[PDB]
Amino acid sequence: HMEGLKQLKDLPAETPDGKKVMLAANIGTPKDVASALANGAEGVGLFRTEFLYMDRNSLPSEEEQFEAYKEVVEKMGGRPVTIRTLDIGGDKELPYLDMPKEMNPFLGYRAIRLCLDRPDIFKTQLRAILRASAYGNVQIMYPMISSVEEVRKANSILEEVKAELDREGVKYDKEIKVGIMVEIPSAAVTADILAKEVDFFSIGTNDLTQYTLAVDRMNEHVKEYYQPFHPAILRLVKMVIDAAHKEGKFAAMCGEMAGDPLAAVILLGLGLDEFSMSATSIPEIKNIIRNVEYEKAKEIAEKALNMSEAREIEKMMKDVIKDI
Amino acid sequence: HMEGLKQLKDLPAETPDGKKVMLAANIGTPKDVASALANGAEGVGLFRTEFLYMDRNSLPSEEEQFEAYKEVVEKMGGRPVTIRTLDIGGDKELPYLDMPKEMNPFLGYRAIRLCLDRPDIFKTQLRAILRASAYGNVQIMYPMISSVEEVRKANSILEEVKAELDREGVKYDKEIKVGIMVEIPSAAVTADILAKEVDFFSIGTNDLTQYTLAVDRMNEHVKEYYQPFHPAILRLVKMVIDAAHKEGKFAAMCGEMAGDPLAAVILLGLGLDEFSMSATSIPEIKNIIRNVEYEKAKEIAEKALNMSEAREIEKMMKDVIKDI
Ligand SMILES: [Mg+2]
Ligand SMILES: [Mg+2]
Repeated sequence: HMEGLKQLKDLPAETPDGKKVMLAANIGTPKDVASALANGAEGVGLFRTEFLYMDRNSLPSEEEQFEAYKEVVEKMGGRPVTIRTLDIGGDKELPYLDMPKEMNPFLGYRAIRLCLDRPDIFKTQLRAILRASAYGNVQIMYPMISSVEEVRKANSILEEVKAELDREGVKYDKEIKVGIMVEIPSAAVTADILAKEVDFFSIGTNDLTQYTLAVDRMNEHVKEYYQPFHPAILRLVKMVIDAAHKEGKFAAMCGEMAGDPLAAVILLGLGLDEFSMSATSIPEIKNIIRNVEYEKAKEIAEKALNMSEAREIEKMMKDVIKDI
Repeated sequence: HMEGLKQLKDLPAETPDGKKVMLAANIGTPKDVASALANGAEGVGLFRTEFLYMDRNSLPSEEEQFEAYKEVVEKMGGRPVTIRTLDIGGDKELPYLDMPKEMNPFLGYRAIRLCLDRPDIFKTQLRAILRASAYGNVQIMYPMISSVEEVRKANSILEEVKAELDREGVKYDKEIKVGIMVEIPSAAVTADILAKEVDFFSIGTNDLTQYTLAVDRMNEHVKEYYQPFHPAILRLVKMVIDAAHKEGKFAAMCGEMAGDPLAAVILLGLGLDEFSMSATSIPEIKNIIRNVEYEKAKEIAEKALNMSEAREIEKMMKDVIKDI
């Protein structure tokens, strides 16, 4: 039941036996929206906001951020747009920040840790996001979360800015959903604790794999140690999905794995709610979903979770994709 | 029932209700043995071997390594000596190696990854350890293990050198036990898979905490994010201990947590078999073990595993230690 792109665009990612999932786009600039919609994106599962901070000599103003966020939210016309707060560290050059030199920047002062130490930066971004939420379906997502304590600290600043907007008579979505990236292993291991205090999870498998295997995903000398289908990763993914569902929340994935045809059936079978990916990956994943029964996918996921080697998992999924 | 050092030395680390655990020493040079024995060490749970590789212009010969290993094994007189294979990376200067410059050395080309890419170095060390095993109770431990595949690769080289020694008519302990450091999160998450193919685990909580929380344990700017009592760490520790026990293997811990009085009762209650620590920490931990019932410790561990914040866990353990 494979379909062509033109036919697929308006079709749902639904199994022949009625299991529906959401396919969304990852974007890094408002310019990416056109392609996302052209590929049938049902939302933006990850709006990377670093573009507003790069290649400039001062912080992006609240207004500039707001205009950027609003544009995307408007164009998505009601579809949910999940905006990830600043996720940057000392490995990038930002003339206006003054970041410490670090031996291991990926394990250092970055992302939510930077924002909590620089609430001036954080409040500005949160204000712009909140203001944009008046014009569509907006969700907030915190990156590099290691603990529920950090979520509470971040939410405290969020509530602070909400109160500011209230006093200023500025509109925002009072029901705005707030979730976290799951990419630090501790967040996956304690997803049950976090699930009680976040509206949703989005699994960042790029860095989850990096941290869980202790392998820099950019380091050529150990590239063979970077293994997304390592059983540990599948187990952590399952843990996050189950944890969200136990509390009646949703689990998304915006790591590259979500756009991987080899992973599609496993993710479907594990009960992943939302796949977020490069726009042009959407039709391919949709075709797979539409051509595999949910019950079959669950059997396949179960089989994958019982294997011991990434290699045999990949071999199995190669065959599955072959059969359709 | 607190005892003085002189009385404690020969006493076992045994709860009033009969639960015995092993207290062992971490050492970094043969010179450390005297202090280990003086403090009642029942073995060496971690022999860090980097001393043989540091501050020199060529690799340590098989003979030099052998003499060092033999000395320690002899002096320990029958007590088990767990020797950790080379655990070093590019962050250290070794004139004779030529290591790549890396953005994140802690996630890079180091330890077992170096040894697998440089089997000449690995074989020499394994030969020296094997040869030393003819003279006492020796165990081998691989560091920075992320997957069972790596254990199999390492063991292949071990069996290769064993076969060499056989041909040369050189003695070694045919029953030598071979285990792994659990410090990469994936190793803890898949401890059930690893447990079938290792003789024992030793939990390296120093780096397990670093990788699990994605926090460089040497980076001052994020030091507050390094939290050994984060529930994720306790859960991973429990997972490793239970996994070993399900396969009838032993679980040790050589991370600093094992020498932490605050952790003692939790570790005891979780069923940790072996605590390895700086020698002078042994009597303090022994006193605690001897003054808390196993059944009580299990209740306390269970209580700790049900908490959500490292802070409340630490507060609870402060009180426990206060009461004795
Ligand atoms: Mg990431
Ligand atoms: Mg270590």
